[PDB]
Amino acid sequence: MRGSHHHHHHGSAVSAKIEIYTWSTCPFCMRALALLKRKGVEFQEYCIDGDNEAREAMAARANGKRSLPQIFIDDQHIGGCDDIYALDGAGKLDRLLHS
Repeated sequence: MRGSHHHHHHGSAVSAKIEIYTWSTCPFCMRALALLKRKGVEFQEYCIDGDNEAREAMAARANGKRSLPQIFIDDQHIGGCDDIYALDGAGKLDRLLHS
């Protein structure tokens, strides 16, 4: 396989699992999406507009919270828009993303 390949016992390649539950038109969700997009990271958005079943699935993972958005990185609950911005302002978010 021609190319410039990195080796460090990675095995099968996998990357940060980044998830965000949103309503598309929530201004807090929009602000959080903008931050993740500006980082350039690959991520999954669960847009749950009008979907109560999905909100209950979200609350089950997010400490019972139904507020939006809810963000997870590598299966760890990070919190909402304020939480991710606070992490970035503290110089801690890139390391979680990771780098």
